Amino acid sequence: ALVKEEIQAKEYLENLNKELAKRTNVETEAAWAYGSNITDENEKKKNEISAELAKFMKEVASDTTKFQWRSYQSEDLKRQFKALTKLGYAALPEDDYAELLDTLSAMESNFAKVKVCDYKDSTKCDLALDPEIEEVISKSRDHEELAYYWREFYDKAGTAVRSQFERYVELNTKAAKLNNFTSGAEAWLDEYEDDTFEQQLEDIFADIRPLYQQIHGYVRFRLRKHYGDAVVSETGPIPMHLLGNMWAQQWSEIADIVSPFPEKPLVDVSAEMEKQGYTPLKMFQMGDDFFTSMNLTKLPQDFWDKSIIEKPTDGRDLVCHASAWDFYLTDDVRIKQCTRVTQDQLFTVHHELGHIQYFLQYQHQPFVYRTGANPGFHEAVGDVLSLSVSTPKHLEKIGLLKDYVRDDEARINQLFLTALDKIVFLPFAFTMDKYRWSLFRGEVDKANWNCAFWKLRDEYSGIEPPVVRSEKDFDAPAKYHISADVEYLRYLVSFIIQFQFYKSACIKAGQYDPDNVELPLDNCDIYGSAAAGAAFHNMLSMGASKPWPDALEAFNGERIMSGKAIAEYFEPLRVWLEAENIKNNVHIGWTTSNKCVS
Amino acid sequence: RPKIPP
Ligand SMILES: *[C@@H]1O[C@H](CO)[C@@H](O[C@@H]2O[C@H](CO)[C@@H](O[C@@H]3O[C@H](CO[C@H]4O[C@H](CO)[C@@H](O)[C@H](O)[C@@H]4O)[C@@H](O)[C@H](O[C@H]4O[C@H](CO[C@@H]5O[C@H](CO)[C@@H](O)[C@H](O)[C@@H]5O)[C@@H](O)[C@H](O)[C@@H]4O)[C@@H]3O)[C@H](O)[C@H]2NC(C)=O)[C@H](O)[C@H]1NC(C)=O
Ligand SMILES: [Zn+2]
Repeated sequence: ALVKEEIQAKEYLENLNKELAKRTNVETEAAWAYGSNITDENEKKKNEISAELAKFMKEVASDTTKFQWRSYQSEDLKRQFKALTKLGYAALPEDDYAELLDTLSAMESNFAKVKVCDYKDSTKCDLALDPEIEEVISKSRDHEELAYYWREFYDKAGTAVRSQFERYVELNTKAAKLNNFTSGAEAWLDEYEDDTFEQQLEDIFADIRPLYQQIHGYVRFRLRKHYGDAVVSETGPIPMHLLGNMWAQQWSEIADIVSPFPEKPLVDVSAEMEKQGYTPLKMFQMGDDFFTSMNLTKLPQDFWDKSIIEKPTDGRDLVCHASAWDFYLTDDVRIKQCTRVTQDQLFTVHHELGHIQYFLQYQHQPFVYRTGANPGFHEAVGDVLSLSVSTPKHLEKIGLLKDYVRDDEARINQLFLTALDKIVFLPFAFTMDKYRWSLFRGEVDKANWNCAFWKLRDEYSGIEPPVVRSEKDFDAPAKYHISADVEYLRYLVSFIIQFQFYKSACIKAGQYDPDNVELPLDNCDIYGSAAAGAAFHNMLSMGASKPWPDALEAFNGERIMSGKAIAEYFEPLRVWLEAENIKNNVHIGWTTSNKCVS
Repeated sequence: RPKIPP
């Protein structure tokens, strides 16, 4: 009978969860070792442990069919069993799983091993993306130098892994279908537990898109004045290499040349950080201080003992794209970041420490619940703090921003600077997964794969390669997440919902009142707020124990993902910018790019 | 898997 079975099932889950945590710890350790120190030996070790865990998961998924779990009374037990049926890549036959893992490490290690030659010195060929190439892309205003580094990087990080990427798509699709999803797109989307999730995002993106187009138009206008019309056209897509970022995903590095009021203050605390002798250690300690100030959890000793917070100085290869790691025991959580002393990096630190906080908050949950309410929730946590960290209010408090007068013009500068990060990124984030979804779904013929990438980047972001590309090139894997098979929709979700969290935390902190000119949303600091911390504790402690609308409700009483809060934040910018574009007769929109030959 | 910046 079912009553006796459900009692037995509860006991089964309790034991299995603990076993899965312990086994995942072993896999995670091998993965950590590889990412910290890329060698053939560590690759082999990483992949063989995973093959072993995959085999164990196969038996787990099989064993779930012996339980009448869909018949149970307990929603909680049913939810746990459903999680256990989700094999993902582990559904693949033994040999196919091994080949997929070999394919994934080939791509990630290619990306991590990219070195290019100095633009001025063709014999100095040890320049890595992090930090050498990214430093040029962010600081250089020599358009030909920028174009050189763009071409060198994309050729090496993208084109070199076309064959591997093709095999990856094949095996991703096979895995998805073995789980009875149509493709890897539906597999990814399953994480959001909502059959209208794509439409919901389209609707929100459509509401914010006009604001993006104003920002795009104004930026293009200002770039024309800086570089001249031979480099930037009025009516064409923006050459992406001028936007201060290798993927043009965020444009804040060119704020000094595109800011609304060049004679009024523009926040850039990097120089002050260096002057005051800031170190990566100090930056992480400050992040820790922020969380504890909100009555949230202090970083445990294991974090300080085991983390890598600086790029190693030996000869070794490693992945420098920052990462936060949960080892599924108690208090064993780590970051690996190749930390630099900059304002932008200060944000990355808080962003990554948001993951660590999430790990600690839900570590008491059953193994299957020890993850985010949805992938977007995990990415949002640290960004809510970074929003506060970025305010003139907070930066003055900590002594990094000096002699700042917050008049109307400085406010517009700060709003525009934030938008160069937060609004600009939305079409970018959407295209990363629209591209991969279309490949997963079999909607693009292999002969059209590269220009299908650039077509999306054009349609949505209005940017283009600095040079003519073709199907001889393969540019998508030049983005880390694409080489490393990390879903990107999480970030689109995050950038929307982080404003819902931020607005609510700010209200709870007494830091925001729409009817009070002294408390604007764009100058809210939640540092020290126990009330904001209480909301985070309520939501984060839940892990994945309930569907994500329940986790949002626990934070602020709402159940719906909404673009209202992000629009509210930027409304004063929208009003000013619409008027400023009209004032300057700024052309809005772009013609179809000529930069990918079919 | 590890959680990473955009
Ligand atoms: C993705 O979708 C796939 C379908 O597209 C799906 O694959 C199906 O899974 C079924 C298992 O759930 C499986 O069904 C079994 O079929 C056996 C015979 O099938 C053979 O002949 C077919 C041709 O006619 C071939 O195509 C197959 O390849 C097979 O060779 C049956 O013998 C078997 O039965 C037994 O099991 C049921 C148990 O069912 C439940 O359990 C309790 C038991 O206490 C019942 O009380 C309860 O009511 C419930 O029915 C018993 O009822 C029965 O007595 C037998 O013991 C079973 O029906 C099917 O073959 C398989 N393929 C296809 C093509 O249908 C995948 O599972 C999906 N994958 C994922 C990850 O979800
Ligand atoms: Zn992240």
